[PDB]
Amino acid sequence: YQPTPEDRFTFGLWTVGWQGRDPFGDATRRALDPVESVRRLAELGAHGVTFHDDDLIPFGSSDSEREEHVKRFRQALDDTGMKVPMATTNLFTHPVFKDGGFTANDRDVRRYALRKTIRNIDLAVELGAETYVAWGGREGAESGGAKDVRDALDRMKEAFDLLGEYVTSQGYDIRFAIEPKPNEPRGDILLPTVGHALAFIERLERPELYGVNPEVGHEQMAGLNFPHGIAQALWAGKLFHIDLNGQNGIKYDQDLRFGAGDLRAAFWLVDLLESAGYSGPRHFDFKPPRTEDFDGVWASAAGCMRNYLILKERAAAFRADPEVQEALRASRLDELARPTAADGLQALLDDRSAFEEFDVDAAAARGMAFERLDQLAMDHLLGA
Amino acid sequence: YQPTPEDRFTFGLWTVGWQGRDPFGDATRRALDPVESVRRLAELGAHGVTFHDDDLIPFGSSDSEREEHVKRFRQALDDTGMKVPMATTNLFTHPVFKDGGFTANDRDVRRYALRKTIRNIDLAVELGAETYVAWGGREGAESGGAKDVRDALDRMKEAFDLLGEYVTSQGYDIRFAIEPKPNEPRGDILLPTVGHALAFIERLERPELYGVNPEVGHEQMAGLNFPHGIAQALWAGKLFHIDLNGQNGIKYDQDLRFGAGDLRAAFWLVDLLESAGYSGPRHFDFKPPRTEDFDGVWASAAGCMRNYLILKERAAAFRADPEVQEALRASRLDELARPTAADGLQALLDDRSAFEEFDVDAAAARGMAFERLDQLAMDHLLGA
Amino acid sequence: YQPTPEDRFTFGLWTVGWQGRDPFGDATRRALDPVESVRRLAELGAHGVTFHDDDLIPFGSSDSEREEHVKRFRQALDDTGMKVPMATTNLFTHPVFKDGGFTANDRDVRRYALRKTIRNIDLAVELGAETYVAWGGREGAESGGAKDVRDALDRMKEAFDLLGEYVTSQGYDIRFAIEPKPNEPRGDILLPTVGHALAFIERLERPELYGVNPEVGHEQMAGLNFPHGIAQALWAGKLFHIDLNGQNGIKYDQDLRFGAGDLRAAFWLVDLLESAGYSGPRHFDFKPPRTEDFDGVWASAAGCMRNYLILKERAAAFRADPEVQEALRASRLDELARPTAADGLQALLDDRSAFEEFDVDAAAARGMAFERLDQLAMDHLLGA
Amino acid sequence: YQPTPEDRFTFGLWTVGWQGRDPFGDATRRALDPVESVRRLAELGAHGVTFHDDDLIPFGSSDSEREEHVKRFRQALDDTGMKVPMATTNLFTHPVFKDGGFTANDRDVRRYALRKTIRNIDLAVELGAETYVAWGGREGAESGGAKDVRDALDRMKEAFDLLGEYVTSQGYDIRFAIEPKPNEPRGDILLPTVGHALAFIERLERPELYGVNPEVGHEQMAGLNFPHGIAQALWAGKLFHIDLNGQNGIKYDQDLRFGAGDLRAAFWLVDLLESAGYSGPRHFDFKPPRTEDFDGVWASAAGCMRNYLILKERAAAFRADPEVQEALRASRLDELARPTAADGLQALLDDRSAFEEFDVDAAAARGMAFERLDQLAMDHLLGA
Ligand SMILES: [Mg+2]
Ligand SMILES: [Mg+2]
Ligand SMILES: [Mg+2]
Ligand SMILES: [Mg+2]
Ligand SMILES: [Mg+2]
Ligand SMILES: [Mg+2]
Ligand SMILES: [Mg+2]
Ligand SMILES: [Mg+2]
Repeated sequence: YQPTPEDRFTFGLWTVGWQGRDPFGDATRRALDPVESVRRLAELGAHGVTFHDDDLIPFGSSDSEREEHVKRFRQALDDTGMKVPMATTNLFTHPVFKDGGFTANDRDVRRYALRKTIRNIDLAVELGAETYVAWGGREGAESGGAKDVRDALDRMKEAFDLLGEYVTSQGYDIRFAIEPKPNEPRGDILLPTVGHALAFIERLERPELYGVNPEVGHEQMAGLNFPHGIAQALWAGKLFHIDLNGQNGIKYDQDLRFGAGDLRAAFWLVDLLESAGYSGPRHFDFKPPRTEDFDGVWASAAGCMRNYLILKERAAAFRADPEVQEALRASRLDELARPTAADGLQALLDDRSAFEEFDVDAAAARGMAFERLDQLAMDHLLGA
Repeated sequence: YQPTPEDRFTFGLWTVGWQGRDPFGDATRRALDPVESVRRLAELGAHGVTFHDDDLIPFGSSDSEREEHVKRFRQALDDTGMKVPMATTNLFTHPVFKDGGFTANDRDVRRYALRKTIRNIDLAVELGAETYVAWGGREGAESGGAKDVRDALDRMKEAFDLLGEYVTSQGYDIRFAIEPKPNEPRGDILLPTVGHALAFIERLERPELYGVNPEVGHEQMAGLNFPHGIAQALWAGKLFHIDLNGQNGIKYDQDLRFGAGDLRAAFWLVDLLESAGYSGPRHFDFKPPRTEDFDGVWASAAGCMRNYLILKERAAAFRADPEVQEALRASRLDELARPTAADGLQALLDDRSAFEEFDVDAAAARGMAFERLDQLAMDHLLGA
Repeated sequence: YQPTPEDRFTFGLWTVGWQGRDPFGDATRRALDPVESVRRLAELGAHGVTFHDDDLIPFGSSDSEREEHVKRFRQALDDTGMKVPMATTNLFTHPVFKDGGFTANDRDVRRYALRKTIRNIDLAVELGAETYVAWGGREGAESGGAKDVRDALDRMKEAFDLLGEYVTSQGYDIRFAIEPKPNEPRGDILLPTVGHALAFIERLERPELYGVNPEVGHEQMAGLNFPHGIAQALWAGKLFHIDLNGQNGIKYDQDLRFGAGDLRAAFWLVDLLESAGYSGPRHFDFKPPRTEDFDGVWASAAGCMRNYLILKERAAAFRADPEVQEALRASRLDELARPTAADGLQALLDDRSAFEEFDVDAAAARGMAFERLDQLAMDHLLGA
Repeated sequence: YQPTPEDRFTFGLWTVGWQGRDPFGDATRRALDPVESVRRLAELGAHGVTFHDDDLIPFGSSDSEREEHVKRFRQALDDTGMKVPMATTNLFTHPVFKDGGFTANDRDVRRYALRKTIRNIDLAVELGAETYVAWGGREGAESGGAKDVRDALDRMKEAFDLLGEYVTSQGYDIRFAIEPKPNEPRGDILLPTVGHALAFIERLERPELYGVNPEVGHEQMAGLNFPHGIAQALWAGKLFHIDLNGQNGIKYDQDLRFGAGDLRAAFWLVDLLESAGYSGPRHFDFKPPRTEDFDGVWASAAGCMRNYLILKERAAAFRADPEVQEALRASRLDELARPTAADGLQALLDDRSAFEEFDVDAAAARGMAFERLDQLAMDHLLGA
């Protein structure tokens, strides 16, 4: 299970670089130089890295220091072969963003968030990023009267339309991916799930420029089925990008390494991505626990890729098993793929076997044989 | 706080008629005649009632018994003035629906579910229903291999498109409202939240025929903010109908009476509905607890309407308070309503006060004054 | 992975016998004769079965029919070699128990619940049961004013003390195990977790007669760590019995087969039970999904035992691995087992290396190496 | 609703002093001088304040600076009349505590945590604290193999027994209160709920020295009923202290001001505390949201006390209402207070009206009238 750069594993600089500061604790690790992270991840078999603007260029850098950080970073990419498929904006750390960026109540803050983003898109294009991710981590509210959500949605649509106007203006070959999260650090966050983001995209001026970037642990913080959410995103044609990690149920955002958390969900996830032919990056947005030193940081990042590779092998064996293939026919997964009424509405209305002559009790008596199928999936996951 | 039929309070027959059977217990109350429920609700000040097909016509009724139940029901509506604004299909009780209706793996079951629905739409139109609700309570899965969600979404789209073809075919003035629920009785249910339903509607052939019917307790079973969800539905123009009840957090579907459960959320809900000018029915989908006898049934249903009326008074006082109106300006809710960049993209890029000359520290230092605003909302809710 | 009756797998009659009635659906399967369940489970490799009183003797049976059901049941046990290690009372199905049994507000109901229980203890002893389980499924409330919890706890203590007086009176060699559940079918249930039950036992007159019977899915309905709960029960000496199943997070009680649900938690559970030397029954309290016919019922029950056996093999390999044994020393699990201050309070106060001369920064810099250890546990679970 | 110091409202220095640093954001407010907080809280009507050791004496202070901070603090208490009823130890911020304090795997860290605590008890006694709170925020694990929970419980018992030996040794009139929390910042925390803490106390050498300090939002992070938990703590005699705040369901620890969050639960809480005659401090452990400036800080702290006072008035009116008093008799709350079988076991066994002659159907037919009672509680909460 050794990663190849064909496996397209990518990491956020903020992931292996997380210093371990949490709500009740100070940093446990020194800061990482972006250059060293690129080198270490390259040796581990990663394909690329991603960044917030403020991960790369310390907030408040003059043009001189900005260009110096960029050229050092770019040198590290040349020396390792690492790519930068995705970039994003930090619109949540600085106190100015305490009521949001695109949907702050203060108009001048909203303008500034648009400008800060625009400046990083230019940089993202220069480094070759294909996807620009937007996570509105501060767009929301702790109390009900603080945010008119219809107005806030007007301002959110407005920001994304202006960004699409810009990329169109500049001839940029780059697409946007909205990343949902239901809560934290705001008490409730706007566009809380994959569904809410998908719905919203359909109201934008140029919907084809916009997809979603779902995260395992985020949909799981609302107790939702992450493979189900991904399947609805693929069915709609909007899965531009994906963030992999683990999460143990409904609680604070854990950002465990991938495959930790809900293991059977990771299995069904990999199975879906592999079978659907998803070809984008396998991006890990995770936090090595603050118990770890740097050796634990790199072990945890290695574990992300290893667990994807093991599950991929297990899902491929599960779908290849002839006994599984017969189990699927036994549960009528083949019939689910067939049109309900390709013959049409009128034929349906005149088909007496569809109602008048339908033997409802015989139909109800057929078992679905789902428990045998699931044990085979278990047997395959465990290698039994 | 006495209900007027202008208040448009409506009840499901299955609500006050719930016999008290639960996963671990037998019925505590005898069955109610639909006629008696119409009479009792009319005396309480209700505007109308709603029904599943099987609430009204016992499953498996000949045409003779069917027409007899309908004419008795219709007589009760004539005698009381009660209306029937909404109707829906039972596609979840009978064992034949154990793997779903529109998305059962078995094709013959899917055909039968379409036919059973079509027969009830005709009836719904005859009784004057304006909205037809679809709750796919059995569309889902307990295990991962049992349902290909992309295929299932193909079958769901197919069913809803055929239904829209039918109403179009017949010149029916009726619209569909999809009711989301994240789980129970399936381990996970397809279209689990308002967002997932909104997204899906945009893929249908005739999206303008389809809206959502959100339920308080359903979005709250995923820990989501129900007023936030409703606001996104209004912003999209899709709030055709709404189901009111209470729920205490993430657990089984409680169906408590309205205003029980999360009280502050009910307040912010009423405030939104009243201020947005929502004009549809205020529908209660609730279950009088099985501890109650029939006198408790009617007290609980009365409590539904009373609590809506109290909160409506409190929200109206909150928005009318000049001190609240000044608090809202202090938190810049007025600025949230103003366009971020009505001047346009190019003006934004050349506006040096939006980035180069923006005093980020001064902006960050302004408090939002949200806690004063929320205490005024509290003071108003409590009548202090 | 074939079960031996030394593996002590036991099943509730109500488990494989569940007819599939749920809050929104009718039965999908016919009723099972207790005799046939004993035969079928014996062929599958089960060691024994358990029962509620009403599983075995239909509610309201004359003494004549009661003794006839008992003798038929007893004949089935003689013919198969099956044992009955545990029995319990149904104090939740009948409408009379709608406000609870031991803590009903009505005094006459509380008396009747005590008598119904006492009658089943006599029967349990005759059939050789060693543990009598109490699940107060209806002890609780949907609203706050309905139950004074201090009074209710007085009545609960009173019931359990009287039951202990009885078994003492009769010279019965049998112990009680309290089964916690946080909710459903009551909105909140009294003694909601393992901790609440453990605390309560310490207030009973004869605490040594009383332990806990935790259930996987129950502690998981509050989002708690089930292995952590079991370890606190073992540490206190109170793990008399245990109920195994699966559950996918915080939602209605799923009763999935064991190993479904949170798989990594099942692994850590088995590891704890095997290493601690737990010698009681491995009892499955589960529900074959109502999608299944009887062949699926027996496949699901087989899956319960298979998954226990696979995990047991994997946990045994994990603890036997020398590389794991060195990883555990690297994370200082050996030091956690050593007394903090066997030298005593005064030595601690005068030990300058414990405060005055303690190098806090050197200590903080040691990584815990937990992520390497967890990946080895993963590698072992998956058989990589 | 103006607070009197007889109302015994107390605040943690870390509460109004929280700078607004969260997992994804930097501080929004400057640090507060403990002296200014004492002055500002005194003007607001607070009775006292509480502290961690590191709130008062910056970590790593020489004896000279330590005594200087203490004397400045003590001067502020003399000038305002403020008391210090409770103190506690910071065993979670410093990186050395990243695997816990009392249950760190490293033995030298455990010794150091005991010594750091002991030093603050001496200080707590000098300032007149009556309760010493222990919150084991870092005692736990993110992965299963990292902590043997039985060993960890041995080390936890050991630490608390040594602390009790110390206070006994020194003749100190002070008692310990254990504060449970189910998660965050560890993935799971040991002693996760009130029940788990109560159970554990019963294993300590001197249980009478130890009670619990429950927090609203903590029990609510496991979806549990906080008034139910408090009632079990009062029934056991262990409610030494209490922490008040608000929390919106199962998610990260919000620390909203009291009365925000689950409002009806705050009502039932106040009702319980007032009726049970709880005489300890009403302590607010809350965080003014980081959206606020200092004026919002003080408004939020004022809101804590106001909302307690409003609810207290409403609960007192609810219990004083003759119509409520008759409703309680109608739901048989009076019978719940009466012994089930004061007549004894043998009388119970020979009482034919308790089983043989019991009319089970008549009993089951009595409604509980809980919904009328709850609407009166609602009517009273809202002032209708
Ligand atoms: Mg995250
Ligand atoms: Mg992310
Ligand atoms: Mg419902
Ligand atoms: Mg509904
Ligand atoms: Mg269960
Ligand atoms: Mg059980
Ligand atoms: Mg807290
Ligand atoms: Mg606290």
